[PDB]
Amino acid sequence: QYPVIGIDDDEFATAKKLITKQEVRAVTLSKLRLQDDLVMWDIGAGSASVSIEASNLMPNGRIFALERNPQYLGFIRDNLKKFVARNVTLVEAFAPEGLDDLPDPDRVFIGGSGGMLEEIIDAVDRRLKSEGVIVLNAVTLDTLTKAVEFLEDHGYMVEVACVNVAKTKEYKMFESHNPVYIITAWKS
Amino acid sequence: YPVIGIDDDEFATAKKLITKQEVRAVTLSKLRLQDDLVMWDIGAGSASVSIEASNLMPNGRIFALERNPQYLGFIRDNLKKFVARNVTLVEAFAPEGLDDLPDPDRVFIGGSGGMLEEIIDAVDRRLKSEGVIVLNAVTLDTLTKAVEFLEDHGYMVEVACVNVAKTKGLTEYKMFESHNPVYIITAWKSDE
Amino acid sequence: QYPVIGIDDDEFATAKKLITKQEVRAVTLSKLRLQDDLVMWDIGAGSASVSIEASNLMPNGRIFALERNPQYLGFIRDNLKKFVARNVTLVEAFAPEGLDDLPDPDRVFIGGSGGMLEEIIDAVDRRLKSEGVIVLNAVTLDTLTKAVEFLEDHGYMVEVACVNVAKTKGLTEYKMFESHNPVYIITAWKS
Amino acid sequence: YPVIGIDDDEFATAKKLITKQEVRAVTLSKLRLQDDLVMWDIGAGSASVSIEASNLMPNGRIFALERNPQYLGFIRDNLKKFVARNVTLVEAFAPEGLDDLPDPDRVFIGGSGGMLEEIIDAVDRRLKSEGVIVLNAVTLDTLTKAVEFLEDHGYMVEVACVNVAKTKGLTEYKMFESHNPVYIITAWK
Ligand SMILES: [Cl-]
Ligand SMILES: [Cl-]
Ligand SMILES: [Cl-]
Ligand SMILES: [Cl-]
Repeated sequence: QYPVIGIDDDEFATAKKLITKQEVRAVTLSKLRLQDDLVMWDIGAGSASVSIEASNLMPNGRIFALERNPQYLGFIRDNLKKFVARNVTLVEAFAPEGLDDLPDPDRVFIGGSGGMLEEIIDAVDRRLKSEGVIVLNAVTLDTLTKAVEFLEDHGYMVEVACVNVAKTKEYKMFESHNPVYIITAWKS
Repeated sequence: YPVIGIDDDEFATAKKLITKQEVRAVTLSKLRLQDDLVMWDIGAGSASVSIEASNLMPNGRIFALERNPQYLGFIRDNLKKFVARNVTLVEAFAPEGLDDLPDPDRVFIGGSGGMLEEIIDAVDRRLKSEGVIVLNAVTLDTLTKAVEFLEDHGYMVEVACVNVAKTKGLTEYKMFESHNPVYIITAWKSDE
Repeated sequence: QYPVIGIDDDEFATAKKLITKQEVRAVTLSKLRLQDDLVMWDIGAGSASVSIEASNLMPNGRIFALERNPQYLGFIRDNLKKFVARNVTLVEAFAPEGLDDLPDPDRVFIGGSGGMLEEIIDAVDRRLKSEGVIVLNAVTLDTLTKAVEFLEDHGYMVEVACVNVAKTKGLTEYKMFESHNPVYIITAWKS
Repeated sequence: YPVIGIDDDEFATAKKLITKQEVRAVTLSKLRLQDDLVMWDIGAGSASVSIEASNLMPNGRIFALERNPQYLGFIRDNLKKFVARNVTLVEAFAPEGLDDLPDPDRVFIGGSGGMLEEIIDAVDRRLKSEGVIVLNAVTLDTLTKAVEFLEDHGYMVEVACVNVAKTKGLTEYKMFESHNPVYIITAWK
């Protein structure tokens, strides 16, 4: 038995710095404005933690987890079978390659672009359904800069939320995670 | 409306009362919700936590306790608007009014009304096996005493300080505006 | 009767949202790598709180505070008199106009651009002394973006520090932390 | 070396010990320093706060208390490196060793070493009129207790939680890396 959202980060097969951590994952899910029956793309899925929890939010939605890295693909395989996330389909693809075969998306999360950010945004803009939402998480200045630029260029309203989290595990010292910029884009 | 992430301005609320959207999502995460559970929301305010919790537990039962008459009207209006039928609004000044409720799997404490120790004691007696208590604190006194009382009762306690800054406007002047920090306190028994 | 740095925000003649607030002001001064005998420009001075505290840190240094808003020039004239900042010269100008007549700077603080950010950065770059340091404070994404771009274009090493401050007033424990908006302090220098 | 804002890597220090430069600047700011004052730095660590405070008060008098042998090593190395002649290193564990110091105008508590309550009480009996106490706290326990004990003694307390995240100098991959939060607690009568 796992919670609907808020699965502990340690339960995912992952690498250091790869996982969308629990708290930011929850905010990311929230920004995606999910409802049942939608199609969602998770570009650069990593460990697929965002996909897995989104699948719990949309039991009859369809989630397409895209990842090109062989090590990460192994993580995802192990996770999808641990968490019984049957409405998630793993797709081996270097986005924007592999998107043409996917059904039109209501929701797109961009966890990793692999140097292809502008190309992914353009490809997604052409495919995104009416009332669609794009969410990206960014930890670097260049990705933050360029994502805001490219989304605004396509006429998206854009919100940027910078989320800082510090936690005590005794002696309770607050340890900070690095900041995550959750960028949310839609048509008004 | 989405399952979670309903815009703050869609709720009938007062200034400084609502559990704002980002922090709400983290709070629900920390609550470790699954369907069919019983949840108490003590000091419900606008009941935004109760309402999104109810979306995550369609077959669960949520009990939202609120003492303030102005906030009761907000709740009534919100429950109807968002169709949160599995939330029962309970008019009470907790720990009063907890007795008629079923034992909780999950308790969120959003407001104590000067009754923090008494609420934690009452909740601790009732809390089911593998239960989780979450509290959102914005003052240092609440943060200090909540950690102190929960640790007295043998709970494992995590504190997560969540700082959110967001842009708005439309373009050009995309300035980050900070929310005030919120301390999300999660307590559970390491035993169970 | 006033400290070297950490002068209360209230003691400056100022407008709402104008002042570089105390904590951020302190970090800004720290990033400015101040030592005595230097020339500093403070572009878009506001109330000149940055110029004033820098003046305490460099008593034998020379500071030029540029501002053209007539109201703010009043604030600066008041504040320079109140705090006895004699080594600060008020310059009535909207940068990059009014920079030509100034001595070559070792340090430049850009507190306000008036939409002339690129032109200000270009002007400053041509003039900045060896081992010089530029500091800017950005609150918008657009300023953050363009500043980093324009400074990297001119070949500077650029550090961005995002500073978040949340404070209790006065009851302290019975009293919510109130957050200031984040400030991006951008520090630029040649390696 | 600058008057304030000396790069953290220039001090002899250990992991997690130094008052990092941004927070150090805010701390000096909160200390309300002016020349000719007497300051105590209790649990001085690497003495980075005392050193930069020395620059702010050349004719002031700073007493840096430390008795961890490794940290005393760092301090001696640092004072020699930065020319901070108005800093006296005092080998002691507060509140003992405070009786040998002159009455302070300013007190920074950087490390209490389990003696927080006793330190605040001893400081309170000695602090000069218009004096300022500053403490940097990173645990909830220290935050809680400092605030309680300072208000117990009739101080007006400000707590400023400072979060700093920063990139590096290189253009390639500018990721914001967070320092842990620091609660800078300022107290005055
Ligand atoms: Cl992940
Ligand atoms: Cl609410
Ligand atoms: Cl100013
Ligand atoms: Cl130090």
